[PDB]
Parts: sequence; structure tokens; C-alpha cells
Amino acid sequence: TDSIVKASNWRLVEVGRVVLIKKGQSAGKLAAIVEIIDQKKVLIDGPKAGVPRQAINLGQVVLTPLTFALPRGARTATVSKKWAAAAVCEKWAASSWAKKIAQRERRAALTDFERFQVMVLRKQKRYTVKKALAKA
Amino acid sequence: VEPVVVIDGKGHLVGRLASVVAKQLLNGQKIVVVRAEELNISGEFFRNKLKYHDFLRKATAFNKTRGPFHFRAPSRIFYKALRGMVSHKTARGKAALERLKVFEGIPPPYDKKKRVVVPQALRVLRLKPGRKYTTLGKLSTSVGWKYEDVVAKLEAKRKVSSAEYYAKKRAFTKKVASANATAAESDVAKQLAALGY
Amino acid sequence: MAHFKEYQVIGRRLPTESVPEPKLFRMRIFASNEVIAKSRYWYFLQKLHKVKKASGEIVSINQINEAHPTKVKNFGVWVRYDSRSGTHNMYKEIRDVSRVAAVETLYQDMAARHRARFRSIHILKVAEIEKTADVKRQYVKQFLTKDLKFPLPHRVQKSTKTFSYKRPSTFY
Amino acid sequence: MKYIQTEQQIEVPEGVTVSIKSRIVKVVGPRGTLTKNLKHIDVTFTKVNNQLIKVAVHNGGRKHVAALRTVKSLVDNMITGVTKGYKYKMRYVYAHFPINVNIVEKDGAKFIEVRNFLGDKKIRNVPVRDGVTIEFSTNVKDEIVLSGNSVEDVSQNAADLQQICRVRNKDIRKFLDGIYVSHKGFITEDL
Amino acid sequence: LRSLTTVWAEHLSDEVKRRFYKNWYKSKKKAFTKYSAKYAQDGAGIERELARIKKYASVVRVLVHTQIRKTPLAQKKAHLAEIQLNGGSISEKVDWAREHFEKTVAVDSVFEQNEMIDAIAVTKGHGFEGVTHRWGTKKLPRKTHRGLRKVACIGAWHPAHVMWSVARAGQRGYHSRTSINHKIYRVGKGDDE
RNA sequence: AAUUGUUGAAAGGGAAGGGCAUUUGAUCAGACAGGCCAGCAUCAGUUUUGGUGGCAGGAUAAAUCCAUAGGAAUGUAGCUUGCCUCGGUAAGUAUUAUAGCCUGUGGG
RNA sequence: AACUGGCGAUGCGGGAUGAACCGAACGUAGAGUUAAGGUGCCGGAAUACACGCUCAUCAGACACCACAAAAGGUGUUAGUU
RNA sequence: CAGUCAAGCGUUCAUAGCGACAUUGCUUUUUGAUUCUUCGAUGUCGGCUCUUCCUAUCAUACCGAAGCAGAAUUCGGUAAG
RNA sequence: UUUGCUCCACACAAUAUAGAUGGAUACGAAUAAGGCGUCCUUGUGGCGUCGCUGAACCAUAGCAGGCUAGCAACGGUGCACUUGGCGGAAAGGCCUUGGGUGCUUGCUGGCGAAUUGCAAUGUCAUUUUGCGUGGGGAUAAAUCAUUUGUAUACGACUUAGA
Ligand SMILES: [Mg+2]
Ligand SMILES: [Mg+2]
Ligand SMILES: [Mg+2]
Ligand SMILES: [Mg+2]
Ligand SMILES: [Mg+2]
Ligand SMILES: [Mg+2]
Ligand SMILES: [Mg+2]
Ligand SMILES: [Mg+2]
Ligand SMILES: [Mg+2]
Ligand SMILES: [Mg+2]
Ligand SMILES: [Mg+2]
Ligand SMILES: [Mg+2]
Ligand SMILES: [Mg+2]
Ligand SMILES: [Mg+2]
Ligand SMILES: [Mg+2]
Ligand SMILES: [Mg+2]
Ligand SMILES: [Mg+2]
Ligand SMILES: [Mg+2]
Ligand SMILES: [Mg+2]
Ligand SMILES: [Mg+2]
Ligand SMILES: [Mg+2]
Ligand SMILES: [Mg+2]
Ligand SMILES: [Mg+2]
Ligand SMILES: [Mg+2]
Ligand SMILES: [Mg+2]
Ligand SMILES: [Mg+2]
Ligand SMILES: [Mg+2]
Ligand SMILES: [Mg+2]
Ligand SMILES: [Mg+2]
Ligand SMILES: [Mg+2]
Ligand SMILES: [Mg+2]
Ligand SMILES: [Mg+2]
Ligand SMILES: [Mg+2]
Ligand SMILES: [Mg+2]
Ligand SMILES: [Mg+2]
Ligand SMILES: [Mg+2]
Ligand SMILES: [Mg+2]
Ligand SMILES: [Mg+2]
Ligand SMILES: [Mg+2]
Ligand SMILES: [Mg+2]
Ligand SMILES: [Mg+2]
Ligand SMILES: [Mg+2]
Ligand SMILES: [Mg+2]
Ligand SMILES: [Mg+2]
Ligand SMILES: [Mg+2]
Ligand SMILES: [Mg+2]
Ligand SMILES: [Mg+2]
Ligand SMILES: [Mg+2]
Ligand SMILES: [Mg+2]
Ligand SMILES: [Mg+2]
Ligand SMILES: [Mg+2]
Ligand SMILES: [Mg+2]
Ligand SMILES: [Mg+2]
Ligand SMILES: [Mg+2]
Ligand SMILES: [Mg+2]
Ligand SMILES: [Mg+2]
Ligand SMILES: [Mg+2]
Ligand SMILES: [Mg+2]
Ligand SMILES: [Mg+2]
Ligand SMILES: [Mg+2]
Ligand SMILES: [Mg+2]
Ligand SMILES: [Mg+2]
Ligand SMILES: [Mg+2]
Ligand SMILES: [Mg+2]
Ligand SMILES: [Mg+2]
Ligand SMILES: [Mg+2]
Ligand SMILES: [Mg+2]
Ligand SMILES: [Mg+2]
Ligand SMILES: [Mg+2]
Ligand SMILES: [Mg+2]
Ligand SMILES: [Mg+2]
Ligand SMILES: [Mg+2]
Ligand SMILES: [Mg+2]
Ligand SMILES: [Mg+2]
Ligand SMILES: [Mg+2]
Ligand SMILES: [Mg+2]
Ligand SMILES: [Mg+2]
Ligand SMILES: [Mg+2]
Ligand SMILES: [Mg+2]
Ligand SMILES: [Mg+2]
Ligand SMILES: [Mg+2]
Ligand SMILES: [Mg+2]
Ligand SMILES: [Mg+2]
Ligand SMILES: [Mg+2]
Ligand SMILES: [Mg+2]
Ligand SMILES: [Mg+2]
Ligand SMILES: [Mg+2]
Ligand SMILES: [Mg+2]
Ligand SMILES: [Mg+2]
Ligand SMILES: [Mg+2]
Ligand SMILES: [Mg+2]
Ligand SMILES: [Mg+2]
Repeated sequence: TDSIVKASNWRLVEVGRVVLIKKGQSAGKLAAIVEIIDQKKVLIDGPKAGVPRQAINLGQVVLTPLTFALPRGARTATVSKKWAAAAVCEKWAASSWAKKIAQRERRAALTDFERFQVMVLRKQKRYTVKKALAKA
Repeated sequence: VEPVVVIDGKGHLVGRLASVVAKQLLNGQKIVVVRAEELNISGEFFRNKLKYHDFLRKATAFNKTRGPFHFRAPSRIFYKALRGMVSHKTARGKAALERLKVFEGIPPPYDKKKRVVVPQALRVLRLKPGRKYTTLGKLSTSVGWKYEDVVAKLEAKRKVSSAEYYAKKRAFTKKVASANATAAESDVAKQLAALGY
Repeated sequence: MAHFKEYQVIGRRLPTESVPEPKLFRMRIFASNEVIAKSRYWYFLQKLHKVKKASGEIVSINQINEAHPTKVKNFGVWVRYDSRSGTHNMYKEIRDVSRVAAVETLYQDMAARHRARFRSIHILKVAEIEKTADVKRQYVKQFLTKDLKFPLPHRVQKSTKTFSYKRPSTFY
Repeated sequence: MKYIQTEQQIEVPEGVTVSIKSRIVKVVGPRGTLTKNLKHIDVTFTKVNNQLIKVAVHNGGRKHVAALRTVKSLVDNMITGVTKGYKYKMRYVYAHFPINVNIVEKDGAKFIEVRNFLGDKKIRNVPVRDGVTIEFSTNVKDEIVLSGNSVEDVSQNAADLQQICRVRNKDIRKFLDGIYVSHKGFITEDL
Repeated sequence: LRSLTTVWAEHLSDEVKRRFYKNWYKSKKKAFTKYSAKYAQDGAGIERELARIKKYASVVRVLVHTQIRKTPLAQKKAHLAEIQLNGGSISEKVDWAREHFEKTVAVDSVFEQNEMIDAIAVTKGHGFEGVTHRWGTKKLPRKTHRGLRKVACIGAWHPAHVMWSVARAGQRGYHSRTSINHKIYRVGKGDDE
């Protein structure tokens, strides 16, 4: 019998909190929170992703559980030098978020004929699995 | 989209559900609302008690029957929030209304069908955290609604049979995602993977 | 009144035979377009000098672009406004990233807290606060404490279809 | 003006483990075990070290932050109430009619029976709350004592008796008859 | 409350039978004649209903009927109605009921001396009745014209409808009444000079 | 003619009747033998909604970026100190070091 | 009483409703764009965006317009000396 | 019919209960003022009867205050069941 | 009273229709928190994982989906039968046994398609009724008149009558 209290483990508005934009010419791109203006405004920069240094409501972005070392107020180049360094992109590329994005990006590139190949493909998987699902 | 849309009222703000139900109705979409007693209303219970009493006092003077009818059950309160958002005295309004059903609890059919939710009327999403609100069941029962206990009895038994149902289900989908893993890394699976699947 | 640009404006008391090269006064107006900006310039000059538009002329109207638009600043702001019962000066502090983006929220704050519309405010002075701890007001000082972080709880997601089959989270 | 974060500390002792899933609380120590619901309030707890727990209000209004501290209280009382305990003492006070008090039971009941209040042939009853134990003090006259771990269950079972003995229809300053809480403290002595 | 079944005696008196008809004398009296067949087989189809009640039913009522022939009336067509049963256990209530089919029950197993009982009956009727006797309205004065067993002012001017709370000439009597708190001063026996 | 009986069709949840429009029912003209209607293409007038190219201004945008000089703290490295489970803390020095930022000037 | 604009003698769109207000004045139509006013649902039209403020055990919600005052508040808000 | 300031009344003590000079309101069972509706007609006092509603509550329910010892009274709250 | 009534079967006919045209796809509860997997001391438990929308899942190729051959499987699904069982809130539907049978695009074949002429919903839903056919099953009552008076202006009520 130790005490045992929950957690409630939030993502936080902090320097170097990577943040996935959601609407605007940058929408879809990642970025880092440089300095923090207030309870709503934040200053983000994302020179890796081609997103310009800006202020932006936290409304228009969604915080991601990724975070790296960044000096507060760090200018753009220093941002690029730490982002790199920290190995952000592969860290996000690895994730179940960013994959499930690619996932749906792909399903929407599909060629009518490509779709058709997906159907038979699934017919093929289904046959063998519906089988296994009856042998143990 | 669907022939009939079943709505789990629990957690939904009266007028904001009534508003979306009215519009689905008029655009030809049959709708059924369930567990109406678990429906929510902004403001603490007293304000909404007081409100129902203000309603309650209006009646035709020379003959209280011909005047406004006050209905106690959480669903009839819900239908009332709805009907006034519908041009209900027209041919078209009676039309749209007949597409709608409202119930306390989840009675047969609809207990085995899937019931769906309305984010734009979901209190837990709509209201500000810290406001006070009202549950339609408590509010109904305080003005004459009789069957509040029977319903929660019938439901407390429903939610049992359904946990079993879900239980068997979760047990089976453990096999299915199990078989689904033998099939991975195969030729088929890695191909689908390329096509997004 | 709109989305704001800063304009320097410059005018001078139309020349006369016995006073060619009158004296030139500048203001910095906070307005949306150049037509309003000159209007304000004359509004305020006739509050100090014997001019009016009728007898003067604008010499130059030039936009002023914020010097470091990705440098968060702490802005002190000085205001005079009319209430429903008299007129009074104020001072507020706005934390933002360009003198102009601050003047925007000022007019919003003045409007929300003091029901004062554009017509009743006068922007006495806007100034970048250099050293911290000259930041007097608290609603700002909160954001200047070291290694500051904070969650954003009870997060709420913009549903794009009318019906949902889940049951939301507010997790974050 | 929305203060961005504020927090209060809940010291924890050696005899006690409080446990908070969602916002249900259960302090448990020597004297028993107390559980109280805080879902109505919206703070974030945080175990830090079997002796410390923190509670927090992020971006709160003056009214919200206010209820922070008073969440900390209600859990200190739950702590202190389960280590020491809570002892409330009230003494009868009359002028001519001895207020005569007893513990009567009807259906496993345990009430506090009060007869001959200001004479009243009426018999007054206050039900004994669960988790509270009433003792008639020996060695002191017209004292009754209510003990237990729930500060809020004692203090109410306290005032239920006192207020069952309000005086009607008489100048209530010359007629000071009643039973009044005379002293609230803890169950373990020294402390 | 909703009723979900109703199990019946195997044999039904020409009393209760007479109630199910309006021109008995002409009728071929075939009521319940197919229901009574359900006993012919082992029981099964009546056991299953009796069993239903037990598994379900939050309330159990007994259908009884008066032995009107044992009464000086001329009226043969016995009265029948449902009596709720208030002893323990649902399953026991039906067992008790099952047990009594066609058997008889008398007043003493219901009421006792000095018991307080309520009566439920339909008030003597009096046909169409002026407002004076039907509501107790004041008689109007003798000098008054076109009659006086009336209300004089049927209504205000507004609202401009005679209203539901005014007293007005109508049927009086033949009303249902539930009277409470009558003492039993005697539960007499028939076999008892 | 008002008004009436029959028969036939039709509508009718506290009047009836009317306007625009269409469903359906009934009824009818004309027009084929180029009549009625459509569908695509190329164009014309009106118009609405997109993708894209070349240029002009401004502090010849303001920034980033690069160079340079100065600087400070919501003080990075180091050092000192004090407890402290063999370092982690905390409070001190300390302006670039094992992070960085601000301000001016110059360049594209 | 004065000047103008109106209603009367004038429909159309907005103001639920309404002689006089807002918009705009009328041959028969088609396509487009709008005014005043609006766009949760009734009801065509963003349960749009952004900053604040407000929680009322008789909240409040748009000119004309269908009324409220002095005086108070340790509700909360932002300001002043 | 109800307020606000509070000089005073109240042995003392402004506000238990009252309250000057001033000043702010409300109500539409007073009375005026107006002449919009009805003069090819809205039957015109009072009572009788009988219904319903309002509350600015006389009584009855449960309360707070007192210049309430008790009894009586008084000011006030929830209140038209 | 002209061989009527009813349940199952098919046939022709009529008449509908607030609006089929792959599938309404079942925990409960919280939201300042939870779902899922896994481990154990079965907890207000350790550990892992996920969300950021159903943009999903399932289904979906074949004369509107015809005729046929085979292989690999022993899986799937349609149908009519049967085994055991569950469901009364409006259950009227759900789960299960076992054979028979159709299909299988899991894979490999043989054959057909045009001329509906370059589009004209190009017709494939489900309502209700009506008439004959024969596979089961069933043989009442209510009203008028008469009548009681526990009823009544009249209707109505309440009785009574092989
Ligand atoms: Mg968690
Ligand atoms: Mg897709
Ligand atoms: Mg429809
Ligand atoms: Mg009415
Ligand atoms: Mg309505
Ligand atoms: Mg409709
Ligand atoms: Mg919300
Ligand atoms: Mg101006
Ligand atoms: Mg001026
Ligand atoms: Mg001014
Ligand atoms: Mg949106
Ligand atoms: Mg008193
Ligand atoms: Mg007294
Ligand atoms: Mg049955
Ligand atoms: Mg008869
Ligand atoms: Mg006789
Ligand atoms: Mg009679
Ligand atoms: Mg008489
Ligand atoms: Mg009378
Ligand atoms: Mg006479
Ligand atoms: Mg009446
Ligand atoms: Mg009617
Ligand atoms: Mg010809
Ligand atoms: Mg032609
Ligand atoms: Mg044509
Ligand atoms: Mg053209
Ligand atoms: Mg261009
Ligand atoms: Mg350029
Ligand atoms: Mg340098
Ligand atoms: Mg750093
Ligand atoms: Mg005008
Ligand atoms: Mg004119
Ligand atoms: Mg005229
Ligand atoms: Mg005119
Ligand atoms: Mg006009
Ligand atoms: Mg109009
Ligand atoms: Mg308008
Ligand atoms: Mg409406
Ligand atoms: Mg609309
Ligand atoms: Mg109100
Ligand atoms: Mg009030
Ligand atoms: Mg009122
Ligand atoms: Mg309101
Ligand atoms: Mg105004
Ligand atoms: Mg209006
Ligand atoms: Mg005043
Ligand atoms: Mg005021
Ligand atoms: Mg204030
Ligand atoms: Mg001031
Ligand atoms: Mg006065
Ligand atoms: Mg004075
Ligand atoms: Mg005094
Ligand atoms: Mg005093
Ligand atoms: Mg004095
Ligand atoms: Mg005073
Ligand atoms: Mg007035
Ligand atoms: Mg008046
Ligand atoms: Mg009066
Ligand atoms: Mg006149
Ligand atoms: Mg007059
Ligand atoms: Mg007249
Ligand atoms: Mg007349
Ligand atoms: Mg008159
Ligand atoms: Mg009249
Ligand atoms: Mg006359
Ligand atoms: Mg005194
Ligand atoms: Mg006295
Ligand atoms: Mg006395
Ligand atoms: Mg009171
Ligand atoms: Mg009354
Ligand atoms: Mg009333
Ligand atoms: Mg239809
Ligand atoms: Mg379910
Ligand atoms: Mg579970
Ligand atoms: Mg979990
Ligand atoms: Mg689990
Ligand atoms: Mg084990
Ligand atoms: Mg477990
Ligand atoms: Mg766990
Ligand atoms: Mg899914
Ligand atoms: Mg096939
Ligand atoms: Mg083939
Ligand atoms: Mg083989
Ligand atoms: Mg096979
Ligand atoms: Mg049932
Ligand atoms: Mg149903
Ligand atoms: Mg059933
Ligand atoms: Mg098979
Ligand atoms: Mg196929
Ligand atoms: Mg076809
Ligand atoms: Mg036949
Ligand atoms: Mg015979």
C-alpha cells in the first residue's frame, strides 16, 4: 500500500514542442514552438518543413507528443540546426500518427484499376485467414 | 446516408439535439432517439425546474383541456423541443415528424442496432467545463413523470446483457487480429500495404 | 475598426506669401487604409494646432512596417477614452509581436471590457518595453517566468460530419 | 484574469495511503477508511512521494482557483480524520427544565432522544449518523460527545441535535435553552 | 402496467359464462369450450403460461366472480373482476391462484371484525338535474323571471365563453365513488341461525 | 338564374374560395407527314467559378539568411559555495565557453 | 407654428405584426448582381472565423418599438490616484 | 402605493419603530386632461346571483427583527393553498 | 342470404408508395480522462500500445452478372431442414447441433455478349386489395322487436327470454 495517484499526462505548450499545423498554406506541416506569446498566441517556426516564422493561434495547430531541445526565442537557423540534430522527422515518421496519415494519403491516390487490384488482393488474404480462423 | 439513424441521447443538449434532428427529418432522414431521460439541458436543475413550471401554468382558461398540453416524460419534452423547430401544422411537417421516434431507454430493435452520437450537440464537447446543467430524467421525474425507476431497472439489466455481448465480441476480435497476424509479412499482405491497406 | 497598418503622416499649414515653408508636423496613425489614416491625422491636428484640411496639405503618408516581426515583445499601451459618464486615460500592457498586431487587440479589449468603440479611443502612446520587470501588469507577467509550460486541457475536436459513431475524447 | 497555473500541497503521513482514480478519493489509515468524490470540481492531482500529493488548476478563474485550496482542505480533513479522528462536544443548557438526553433504538436505529426540552411533553429525536459514535461524557454534567473520522459526518450529527432544540415563540436571548457545540477537536490525545 | 397473460379455470359456471354473452338464451354458449381443451393434453400449454407469469409479472391478480344465484336477485349474469393478491412471492401468488381454480373463497378469509374497509361503487343515479339541486346553488328570488333554479350570471364578459368551473345543469348520480374508512361491525355467516 | 331531386367523379383533423408553380387523374387542339423534343461540336451575347504566365510600386516592402560591432538576462558552459544515497540540486559568481538571444551598421 | 421628406393616392423587399420607419418606387419575362435586413431549427444562407465580457432560485438577445429611475453590492471584470 | 440621503423623533441612542428639507419612482378601483373607437344605437346606477383572476396578505402555515422578561403587540421574509 | 371463414402454397390481375437501389455495422462509463493488449498480488494494479475522427470496417469482378471444365482447400456464404438454448420494455428476434443442397472471384480453363445502332430511370422496391384453383384448420354472434328498473328527456344503461 503506497498511495497511487493517476497522472493525466498532457502535451504542453513549451519551447521545442513540435506541433502539426492544421489549416493554412502550411496546414499539414510540422513545426516547433519557439517562444510562447500567451494563453493562445504562440510563435512557431519550422524551417525544415518550409513553414515561415510566425505567430499563430494554438487553435490552428495540434500539439504532438514530440519535443526537442530548443532555446527559447531561437532564430530560424538555430531552429533548423536543433531540429535536424534532435532527429525530429524520423521520430515523427516512425509514429502511428504520421503513418496513418500516409496510409490515407495513399488510399486517395488510388487509380480506379489500382482499387480493383486491392479488391482481389483482399479476396486473397480473406480466403486464407477466414481459414486459419477455424483451425485453433 | 442510412435508412434510420439511432441516436444515444445520453450526453446531448436538448435544443442542439432537437435542431439537428429537425433538419435530418426534413431532409428525408428517418431518425430515432433513445435514452431520452439521460438527455441534458444547460443551467442548473432549479432554473429548469422553474422553467417547466412557467410552462406548466399556461392553460386555456375556460377549459384547461383545449389549452396547452404539458407532457412529463423526457422524450415528450424532447419531441416538444423538436416540434417547435418544424412547420408542424403543414402537410410537410406531419410528414417529417412521422420519420422520428423518441424513447426512454433503448427498447427492442434499437438495443441491438448501433446507436450514434451528435458531436455538435454533445454537452461534454459543447458546454464550458464548470457550467451547471440538468439531466432530463431528474427534471421529468420532478414534474410528474412516473416511470424513472422502472426504466433504470430495465436498463441496468440491458447494460448487463450487452456487456456479455461486447465480451464475446472483444474475445472473438482477439482471434481475428490474431489470424490477421499470421497473414502478415506474407506476399498478399505486403502488397496491400503498398496500396494503402 | 479593421485590420490595422501603421502610417506616418506629414502635413503643413498651406504656404503663404509671407510664410513659405511652414513647419511640418508628423503623427503615427493606427488605421486600416490610407484614406482613414489621413482623416485621423486631420482629426488630431485640429486638436492641437490652428489647421484644418481646408487650409493645409498632407506632405507624405508612408506605411511603417514593424521592425522585428518574429520577436515577441511586451507592449505598454497608453489610452484616453470616453465612457458613458466622462472621459479618462488608461494604461495597458499587450504581449505580441508587432506594434500593429497589439493595437488590434487593444481596440478589442477596450471594446469588450469597457464597451468603447473606435470613435471614443485615442492612442496616446505605444511602446516596446525593453527590460522585463518593467512589465507592470500581471496578465502579462505570467508569461515571462522561466522555462514556462502549460497543458491545454479538455481539448475539443471540430467534427466534420453531423453524426459520429465513437463518443469523443477530450484527451490531450 | 485567468491565472495560468496554481497548486496546493497535500502532505501525507506514515499511516495512510490516499488513492485517486478519476477524481474519486480514498484516504485509508489507522482509524478506518474514508472515500469522497470530487468529480464535481476539475483539478489535476499528482502523486509525488508517499508523503506528498499535489492538486492543480490550469488556466483558472478566481472562482475556479478558489475551489482549489478548498479541495486540498477536504482531503486534509479526510487524512487527519483517518489518523487522529474527530471529536465534537456539546453541552446542554437550560434555565428551569433539565433537558434529558438518551440513545434510543427502533429497528437497529440509534437515535439521540431529547425529552422535557423547556418542559415540552414532546420527545425530540435526532438520528445517529453512521460512522459517528455518541457518548455521554462521564465526570462532566450535561455533556454529550460525538466522535468518528468524517469531520463532516460528526459536525452535522453535531448540529442536527443543537438545531432540533431551537426555541420558538420566546425571546431567544432570555431563553438560552438548547444544546450547543461547546468544543471540536481530535480523537487521539496529546494531539 | 401491462398485462401479459391470463390463465383460466378448466370449468366455468353458467354464471361467469352468462357474463360473456348478451343474448344467452339464443346463444350456442360455446365460450371457453376451446380453452377448456388445453387441459385434455397433460397440461403443457397452461403450465407454460402459468410459468410465464411466474418468470415475469410484477403483479398477480385473481379473477373471481360472484355467485349471484346465491342472492335473491333476478339477475343471473354474475359479476366478475380482478383482485390483486398480496401475499409473498410472485411464484407463490400464482401457485395459490392455480390452486383455487373453480374452488371457492368467502368473506372471512378477507376481512375481520373491526376492520376498516373502503367501498367502491356507482352512486345512485338521478337523471337530468337543474343546477340548484346538482350543485347546491342558491335558489334565485321569487320575483325573478323565466325561472329561478339557475345561476344568474353564467360568466363574466371576458373571457367570453362560459367556463368549465361554472355550475351547469346536467346528469346527477351514477358516478363512481371510492369511499374510505368504514368499520366492519359484523362478518356474519350464512350457516348460522 | 337563385334554389332543388337523382346519378357520376372528387375532396374534406375548428370555414369555404384565391395567387405562382408542379405531380397525378380526366379531357383536348395543333403539328408530322420537315412537326415536337433532345444530345454533342464549333461560335455569338450576357455571366459565374477555377488553374496559370509577364510586369510596377514601397525603407526600390519590412523579415529570415550572411557578415560586424556592441550588449544584456527569464544567465549557456566553467568555477565557488551549502546541504545532499557517490551527482543532482539549490545561490553565487560569471556575457559565449560544452546553449543561445537582443540592438545597431553593412551585403545580396 | 417652421424647413424638407413622406403617407394620403403605392404596390414591392426588410422591421414577426403595423398608413408614415429602413431599402427601393411597379409595362410582360429570362440570366446575373445587390440594398435594408439576415444565415442553430422553424427559414433561403458559415452550429464561420478571432479577442474579450456575462451565469441571473424571475439572465439576456438589435434602430423607430412596444419603457424604467435615484440608490446600492467584499459577484466578477478591466482601469485611476 | 413604494424608495434614496439622513437633519431629527425615539430618556440615552439618526435608521427597534419613525423621519424633515430635498430628491427618485410606481400604479391605473381616484380625478383630471385628450377626443382615437362607436350617434342607420356597445341598454345606462345599485343590489341579487356566480365564476375566475391580481396581491400592494386581514386571517390561517413556517420564518427572520424588536426599545421581544412572560402574555399581548409590532416591523419584516416565503406566501393568493 | 347462393358455398361462406380462416392459416400456408401460385396464378392472374388491380391499387398503391413523404420517396430501396452494396450493409442502421449493439458494451458500459469517464472526459482535469479512457479504449485495447499483456503481466500479476485481481488493485483506484504493473507494463505496453492507440486517438488527433466512419477519409472506417465489412462487402464489392462474372448476361442485372448467362453456359460449362478443372485444381487447391475442408475454408466461406445462400437456402430449406433438424439439435439444444436464450430473449417479455414493444420480447416476435438472437445464439447453437447435425446432416442435404446451391454458389464460391482462393487459383487455372473452354464457350457467349455486337443491331438497345453515340444518352434518353431504360424498368430488377414493397403496399394493400380483388377473383378464381387445392394443401391444412374452424362451425359464431351482435342488433330490431319483446322484456327488468339498480337506468333514462330521446339515444344510451341495466336485466330477462328455446
Ligand atoms: Mg492514462
Ligand atoms: Mg478514400
Ligand atoms: Mg422522405
Ligand atoms: Mg389552446
Ligand atoms: Mg412546437
Ligand atoms: Mg417531409
Ligand atoms: Mg466543450
Ligand atoms: Mg478619422
Ligand atoms: Mg475636431
Ligand atoms: Mg475622445
Ligand atoms: Mg467549423
Ligand atoms: Mg421572534
Ligand atoms: Mg412573547
Ligand atoms: Mg402471450
Ligand atoms: Mg338481450
Ligand atoms: Mg323481486
Ligand atoms: Mg332515474
Ligand atoms: Mg327536482
Ligand atoms: Mg345562484
Ligand atoms: Mg317580473
Ligand atoms: Mg363548466
Ligand atoms: Mg373541430
Ligand atoms: Mg409535309
Ligand atoms: Mg418547326
Ligand atoms: Mg428540344
Ligand atoms: Mg460563350
Ligand atoms: Mg499573378
Ligand atoms: Mg523586390
Ligand atoms: Mg561580435
Ligand atoms: Mg538549449
Ligand atoms: Mg421622410
Ligand atoms: Mg406626397
Ligand atoms: Mg382622402
Ligand atoms: Mg403619394
Ligand atoms: Mg411608398
Ligand atoms: Mg413584407
Ligand atoms: Mg428592413
Ligand atoms: Mg417554428
Ligand atoms: Mg437553411
Ligand atoms: Mg423570469
Ligand atoms: Mg425580484
Ligand atoms: Mg412578474
Ligand atoms: Mg431566461
Ligand atoms: Mg438607441
Ligand atoms: Mg419589432
Ligand atoms: Mg435621489
Ligand atoms: Mg447604477
Ligand atoms: Mg461594480
Ligand atoms: Mg479615472
Ligand atoms: Mg416622498
Ligand atoms: Mg439633510
Ligand atoms: Mg440605538
Ligand atoms: Mg443604532
Ligand atoms: Mg436624540
Ligand atoms: Mg438608512
Ligand atoms: Mg409611470
Ligand atoms: Mg396609465
Ligand atoms: Mg385606487
Ligand atoms: Mg371622435
Ligand atoms: Mg369618449
Ligand atoms: Mg353600429
Ligand atoms: Mg343592439
Ligand atoms: Mg355602451
Ligand atoms: Mg352586448
Ligand atoms: Mg336600445
Ligand atoms: Mg434599547
Ligand atoms: Mg415586555
Ligand atoms: Mg397579557
Ligand atoms: Mg424570513
Ligand atoms: Mg385560490
Ligand atoms: Mg395562482
Ligand atoms: Mg405518400
Ligand atoms: Mg448495446
Ligand atoms: Mg469492459
Ligand atoms: Mg488505460
Ligand atoms: Mg485491460
Ligand atoms: Mg495467480
Ligand atoms: Mg484486473
Ligand atoms: Mg491498470
Ligand atoms: Mg471500425
Ligand atoms: Mg456467379
Ligand atoms: Mg471464367
Ligand atoms: Mg481435390
Ligand atoms: Mg466443399
Ligand atoms: Mg412485454
Ligand atoms: Mg418499437
Ligand atoms: Mg412477444
Ligand atoms: Mg454448404
Ligand atoms: Mg463473385
Ligand atoms: Mg429491367
Ligand atoms: Mg378455398
Ligand atoms: Mg335448443
